[PDB]
Amino acid sequence: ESTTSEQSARMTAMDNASKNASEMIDKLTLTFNRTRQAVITKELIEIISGAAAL
Amino acid sequence: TGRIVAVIGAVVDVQFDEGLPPILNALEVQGRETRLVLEVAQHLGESTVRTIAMDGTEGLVRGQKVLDSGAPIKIPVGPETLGRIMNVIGEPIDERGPIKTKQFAAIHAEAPEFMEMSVEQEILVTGIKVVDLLAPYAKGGKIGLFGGAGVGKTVLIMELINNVAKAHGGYSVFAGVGERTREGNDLYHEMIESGVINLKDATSKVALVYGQMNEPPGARARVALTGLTVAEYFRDQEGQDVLLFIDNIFRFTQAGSEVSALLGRIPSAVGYQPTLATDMGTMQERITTTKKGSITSVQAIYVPADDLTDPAPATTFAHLDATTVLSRAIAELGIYPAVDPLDSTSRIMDPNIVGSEHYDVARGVQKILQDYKSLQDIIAILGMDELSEEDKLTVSRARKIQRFLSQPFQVAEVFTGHLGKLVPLKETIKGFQQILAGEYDHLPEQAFYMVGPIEEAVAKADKLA
Amino acid sequence: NIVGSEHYDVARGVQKILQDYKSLQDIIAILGMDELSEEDKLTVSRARKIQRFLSQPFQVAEVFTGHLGKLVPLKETIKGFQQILAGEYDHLPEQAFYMVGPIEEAVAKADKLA
Amino acid sequence: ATGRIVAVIGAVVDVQFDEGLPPILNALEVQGRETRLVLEVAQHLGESTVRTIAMDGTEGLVRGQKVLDSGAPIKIPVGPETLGRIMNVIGEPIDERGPIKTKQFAAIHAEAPEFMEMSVEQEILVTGIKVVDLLAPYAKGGKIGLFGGAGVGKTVLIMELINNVAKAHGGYSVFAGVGERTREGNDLYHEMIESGVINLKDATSKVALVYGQMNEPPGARARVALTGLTVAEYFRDQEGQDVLLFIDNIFRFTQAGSEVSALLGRIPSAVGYQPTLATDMGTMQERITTTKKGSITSVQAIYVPADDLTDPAPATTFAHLDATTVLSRAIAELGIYPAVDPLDSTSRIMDPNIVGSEHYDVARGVQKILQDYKSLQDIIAILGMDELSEEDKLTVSRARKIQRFLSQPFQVAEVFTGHLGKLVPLKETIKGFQQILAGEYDHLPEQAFYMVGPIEEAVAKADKLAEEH
Amino acid sequence: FRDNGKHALIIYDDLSKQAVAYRQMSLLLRRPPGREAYPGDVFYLHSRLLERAAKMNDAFGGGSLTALPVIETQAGDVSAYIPTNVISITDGQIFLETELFYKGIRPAINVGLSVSRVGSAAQTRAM
Ligand SMILES: Nc1ncnc2c1ncn2[C@@H]1O[C@H](COP(=O)(O)OP(=O)(O)O)[C@@H](O)[C@H]1O
Ligand SMILES: [Mg+2]
Repeated sequence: ESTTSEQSARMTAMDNASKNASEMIDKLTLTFNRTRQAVITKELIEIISGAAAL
Repeated sequence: TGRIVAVIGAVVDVQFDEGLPPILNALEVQGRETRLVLEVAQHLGESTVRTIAMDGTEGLVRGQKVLDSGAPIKIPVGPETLGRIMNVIGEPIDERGPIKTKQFAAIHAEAPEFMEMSVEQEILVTGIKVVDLLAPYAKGGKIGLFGGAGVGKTVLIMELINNVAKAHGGYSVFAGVGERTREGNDLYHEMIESGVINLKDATSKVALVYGQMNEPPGARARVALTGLTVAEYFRDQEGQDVLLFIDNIFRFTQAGSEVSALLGRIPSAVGYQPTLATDMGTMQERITTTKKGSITSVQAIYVPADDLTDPAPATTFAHLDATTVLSRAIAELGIYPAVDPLDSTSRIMDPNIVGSEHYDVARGVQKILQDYKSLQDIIAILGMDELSEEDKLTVSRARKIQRFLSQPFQVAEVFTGHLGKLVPLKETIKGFQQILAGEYDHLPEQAFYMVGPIEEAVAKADKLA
Repeated sequence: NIVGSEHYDVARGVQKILQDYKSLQDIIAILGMDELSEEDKLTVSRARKIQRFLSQPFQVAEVFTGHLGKLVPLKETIKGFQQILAGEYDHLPEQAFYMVGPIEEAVAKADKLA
Repeated sequence: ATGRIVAVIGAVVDVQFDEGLPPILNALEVQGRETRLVLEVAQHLGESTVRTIAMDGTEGLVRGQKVLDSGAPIKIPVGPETLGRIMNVIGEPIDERGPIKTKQFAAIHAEAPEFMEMSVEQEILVTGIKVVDLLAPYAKGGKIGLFGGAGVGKTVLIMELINNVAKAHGGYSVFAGVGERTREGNDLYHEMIESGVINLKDATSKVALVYGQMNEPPGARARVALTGLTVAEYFRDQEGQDVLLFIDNIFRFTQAGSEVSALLGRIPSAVGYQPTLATDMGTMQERITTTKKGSITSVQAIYVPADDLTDPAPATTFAHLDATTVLSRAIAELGIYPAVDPLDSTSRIMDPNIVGSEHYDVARGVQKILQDYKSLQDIIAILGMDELSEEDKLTVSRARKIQRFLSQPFQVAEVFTGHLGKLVPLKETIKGFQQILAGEYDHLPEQAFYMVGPIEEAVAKADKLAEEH
Repeated sequence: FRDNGKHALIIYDDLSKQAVAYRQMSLLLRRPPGREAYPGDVFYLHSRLLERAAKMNDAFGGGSLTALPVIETQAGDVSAYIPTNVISITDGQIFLETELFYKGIRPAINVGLSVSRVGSAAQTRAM
């Protein structure tokens, strides 16, 4: 009985550790995409300001 | 006349004397072999205009002679343009003789006024069971076609041409915006072998506009305007219900942000042009339902770097009214067309637009197709027989529904041997209203695979055994 | 020197139990609560009451929630963070520590949810 | 032909001539100073106005100082007499021992040899370091690169190859130091007198030295590396000997040209470098070659800015290097020294037709068990070490002994460690690693291989730890 | 209407597409961009417009003017440049969730993040 009680709780506790790791994986995908656009925007201004002052 | 003063890349500057032409005109260089059309974009002062070229610029000497048309780029338009291939300036590029017609039209034309718009939504019926039931098409709206190669996209293009010319009587224009030459040749010969274009008589159903990929960046941005002038002839002069295909819309945006950077302008956010919201405005507002007829547009959408909030697929998304997505995971299941029923949305899906009969039928189909999506995981991991008897019918019915969405097309009669079926609207709503209630559940699964209406389903259960 | 040797020692114990809780949030979010130690189910169970004891009902926000504005003296916000860091109140829930004044109203709130 | 100074902004001086315009890349002598100040022409601007870069400082310059012209670029003195001397960018001696008296003067600006003047033969040059000779062997007459961040050991590892290689070598040797600390050019002048390589009493020295350090104006940290490989071109061409060449650092050749750039009138490229970045780099790196008149071994240290090998200055030197030795801070913070990354170092002669089929299947046998050790760490973070099977509890314990066996106690790092200097030969490096892989040392703990020489000392160190229980 | 004793109501729809139109005229005049390539005076654009919506006293007629601007966010981003320049002006918020609009709750009003500061004292005592 104890090896069935244990092997079913390994099924549930490894299931909520993949829901919480996929809930966390979308929130870092939005922050990765805001920051990816913000670096192309930032280093574009430095080239324009470098050429305008020249 | 004028003279060329400066040649820098694909940007030519022209000096005039008396007749300074306004913006959006079209000049023509004298002394060269092929036509080289320049488009005026800025008045630089002291009688000097700033022009963007439309072909190769080399061989141009400072101080040549340049005429003026006095009007924008004017293309051959008419009903005898069906079945031909033209570039952005109206020239034919298939060596079948010059196109001869009565009148011409200009590509830079204003939007319809406010008192000419339609005051009501109206569904366009195309015959396909999965399109006209779950993600229906508004008349005049813009449609986004998700999916690429290897999914069966170029058949769905060739079949919506055929059905509108049968049930509605309206032709179509195809506009290839910066498309490959190798893939813009196969679509020529795939349409020949399916009947929608014809080299022998005047029963063609499309006109091809191909601005290919190796052309200067000014010539890849005006192709979606040349291919909209032709679509405005069959509404303003004859009153048809036209379709319009652009492939794709990202190469219209990206070709805009290379003219606005060759002209010396400060870029906006991530690299685009400052004018990203008006170039999408002064094109897609001419695609509308006036009082004479309509123009409906199906556009392919490519999302860069899988970012749904990038400004190129975010400007476009405010114009669309319905999206259909071609999933490859339904193409390995055997279903054709490979349109996903759960991940397609429509804006006109509404009880105050399409009525309550269409609504509560198409609402229950997407709910039952979710329960099979949630119960397919317990069966794959745990097993089959543990679930209830009320759930065994939902497993059986949802395999009847997702095979009743298949339909044999008229464009594929030679290959797969079946008969092409065009289903009207009142059969598709009547069909799925009975599958949900358990009315035709005792028949097996393969009676529903690749049929027309619900009448031909029970005529196929008799032939089994 | 300036604020004393008793104010300075309770104020540094609060920043110690709130930093160790901040280093376990990457594990509690994945493997849950049942994977910690037994002594580390006490840093979590005590930092989740000091966090709620840094809440206070303001006086100008009476028209927001309708609660009374409370003011505490400086000598009584030293006594409130000693009877939590020592372990005197390990028989009360966290929500009894929520939006009160001094430490005496925390035990006058836990008798309600009995 | 005299000329006047019309503008001074920073390190960029404008000079207007009247009748004779000197060409680009020349030398102009500023009359009026007590020191010697040389200007190098860089651009033309029209109406007889050039724009120069200054080799020394520009304080005390006034508009109107008459400037002479040389008619030739910076001609340094060169010959056999320059051995054992420190010299400046323009050829002045700064060792304070007198004038360098020789007969040959040579400009620092010259062409690259053609395609039918290249050599094609490959060899192997043995060093004695266990990580280098096993997984990424160096070569005679081949360009070698030492990557890595700041503070991982690029100056010590380039101090090790002067210790092993330069005293057993027949021909001469040249050390050019470009843009590094002026302290460390004194710990080389005092670690090469007490080893007898530099001799201050007669004519038997074997090392020349060229130094432009990080206190110089930025027009002088970009012409010192061209002065190093001008002396080292005399020995290869006018004589026939086998030359070495050590350069540290070479990132300070690119950076010192990214500072004078915006005043010369150039729009910046990507993250801040000049638009002509990959052209003047490729104009210097095509003179450090092995021709049909000699051979130049060359070791170079390459600073990688803030641990990012995708920066445009280190990620364009990769096309000019045969053997890359990528150092890493993630290994050095374990205690494994020298921190060389095994899964990021390559060579062009890792080839079973050149190093034999026995060395080749040992090198790839080490990288395969280290890379398979990487994918196993992702499981231990959730499961644990003990819940693994007994079959992959062994490939971890074989990998951890291979990580620790690569670390070797260096000789010039005695004052850091106190341990002694080991030098394992090539035939012993292969035979040490066959036996850990095959399983002949599964009865020892991991600590018996840390900082040892050959495999013989790995078991002598194993018993000495046992008795203190 | 406000100055002549009447009450008005105005719905701007939307103030997001105004600020992408002021961005275009600024960069076409070669002005230095800032965050998200916006000009430096975007805060002057929306504050000098939404400061007019006020209620006069009884000595000035007693009229009013209510405003209700609309801002569109990209995937729930209430921490961007433009949706924080307008939160720091208006006297409250109303939040519309795109993941309660899909679950069938309509109108999908986030009751947790919707606040109205000054307008709580002016409602019916029956309500
Ligand atoms: N043989 C060695 N192995 C590992 N680390 C070393 C060795 N020699 C020096 N180091 C470490 O490298 C650091 C930097 O040394 P050095 O090579 O002079 O600097 P850099 O590589 O930045 O020029 C020192 O702090 C020292 O601890
Ligand atoms: Mg160093």
